[PDB]
Amino acid sequence: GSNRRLQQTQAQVDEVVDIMRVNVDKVLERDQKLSELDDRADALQAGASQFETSAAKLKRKYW
Amino acid sequence: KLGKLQYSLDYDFQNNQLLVGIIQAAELPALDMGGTSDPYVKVFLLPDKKKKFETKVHRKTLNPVFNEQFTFKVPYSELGGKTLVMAVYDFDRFSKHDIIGEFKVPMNTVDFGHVTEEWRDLQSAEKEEQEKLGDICFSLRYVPTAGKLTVVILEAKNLKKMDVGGLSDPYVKIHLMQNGKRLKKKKTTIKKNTLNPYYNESFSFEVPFEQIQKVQVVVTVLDYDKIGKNDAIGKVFVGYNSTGAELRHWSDMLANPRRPIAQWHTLQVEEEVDAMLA
Amino acid sequence: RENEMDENLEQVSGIIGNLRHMALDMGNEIDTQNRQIDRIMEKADSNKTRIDEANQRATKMLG
Amino acid sequence: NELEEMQRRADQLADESLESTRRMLQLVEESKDAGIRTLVMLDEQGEQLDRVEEGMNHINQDMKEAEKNLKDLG
Amino acid sequence: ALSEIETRHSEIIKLENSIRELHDMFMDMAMLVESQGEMIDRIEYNVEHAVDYVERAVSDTKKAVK
Ligand SMILES: [Ca+2]
Ligand SMILES: [Ca+2]
Ligand SMILES: [Ca+2]
Ligand SMILES: [Ca+2]
Ligand SMILES: [Ca+2]
Ligand SMILES: [Ca+2]
Repeated sequence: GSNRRLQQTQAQVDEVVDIMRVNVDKVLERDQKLSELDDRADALQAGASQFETSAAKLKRKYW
Repeated sequence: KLGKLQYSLDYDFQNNQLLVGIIQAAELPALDMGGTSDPYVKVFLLPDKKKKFETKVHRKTLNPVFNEQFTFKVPYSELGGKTLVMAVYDFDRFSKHDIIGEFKVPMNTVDFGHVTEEWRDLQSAEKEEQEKLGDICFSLRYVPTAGKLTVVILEAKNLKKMDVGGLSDPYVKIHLMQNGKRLKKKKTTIKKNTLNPYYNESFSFEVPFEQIQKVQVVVTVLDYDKIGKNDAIGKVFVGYNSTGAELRHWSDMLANPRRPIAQWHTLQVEEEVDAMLA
Repeated sequence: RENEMDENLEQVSGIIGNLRHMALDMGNEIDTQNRQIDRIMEKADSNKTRIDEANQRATKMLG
Repeated sequence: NELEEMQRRADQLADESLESTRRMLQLVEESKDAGIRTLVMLDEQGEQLDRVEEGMNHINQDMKEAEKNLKDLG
Repeated sequence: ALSEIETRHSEIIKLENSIRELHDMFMDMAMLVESQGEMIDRIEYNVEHAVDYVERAVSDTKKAVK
């Protein structure tokens, strides 16, 4: 049909709209978790640097 | 250059038709036989695939006299998006009729209000570049440390029709070759009935960084036939002996390690691609 | 032209379907990587704890 | 009367629908490329995250060994 | 009928609007994925530096009990 093609295509379009919306929200959550992981990563390399310095001190002192 | 054509042009607003006039051509090249040519003019409208009209064949003349007129049943509103094409041919009895020269006039630039009549120097037409086969986009990712080559077949477009009365049943087969020997054969899923297939399928290979410049990756897009050996639509190859965008993408992959690079590639005929492999 | 119109509708429909497939694969990938970020962040917290405790002990061992 | 104008209105709306379909094709194509780039970037970031996780594991192993060393010194 | 062609045209334009929404959605998706990508790069940098520092500290602690 002529109108049927329009209705079908419309349906597919709206479906992809829904799915992609959900995916966008999922990417938002992903973004939150990535932010938190970024802060945790920076803090982690900081603490690792400090622990490296401390290990250097204790090595220079005890060896 | 190397020729002139006198043409007339007018639109009959009553019958809503296009009047094309073929009067005479002048200054024609001495093909085929020494002396004078045997010319005849094929005239048609673009993008119309309509039946091309042709004037009478004139025996032995570089200054032919046609004095013939043709009519094109065309709406006036639709005429603005069309272009008149006039092509001068040389008649050959035992050979292919070589085209002398053609030219095109945009109809949206023509004043159909007054009777148009003009001399126009013939132009050396462009030649179709073989046949459109299609393009295929995929990503290349290589990590020299582990020697893993990640080739993610993304998609394709404008694939040639194989199956009679149908579009295609495209699938992508990956050949990993070296020294003319087929080493690895990986293939993707089959997407039924489509000229714009989507895969997004990741593949991985073992490629040492010592032989990265001695390996060739041949990507072949084929069409699936229900019965019989599946005919090949097209293929491209990267790596050694690679050219243009292929060597470009390969070099991009090499310059970008631990990172995937997506790119499009124009498919080439199986014959020439297989030929380019030394 | 009506023909060009309907044909365009068809092409658009097909491309939309392609977009559906892409959307689905995308969604699954995003979910998997979300789980992955969760695991990575948990490991990050564990390693944060280990580094803090080991560094505390290390600095306490000074002398 | 407004018969002529009605017909021209019909052809106008027809052409409008046609160019509308054109815009549709352009838009879905741009969206398509956008989605492809999206997937590729997700592949990059994904493998990157894999490497990050492996790094985290190596860090955990090393830190456990250092923990054993500190427990030995204690 | 003008009603039929105009309602047809209406459904068409509605389809175009929906497709525009999908378009903006996809492009937005690409954008967010890019941003997340660079931030992930940053995370990876921090992680690698952490690997270095941890490795150094482990070598030092291992050598200190010797
Ligand atoms: Ca001749
Ligand atoms: Ca001849
Ligand atoms: Ca076939
Ligand atoms: Ca087939
Ligand atoms: Ca992954
Ligand atoms: Ca893993």
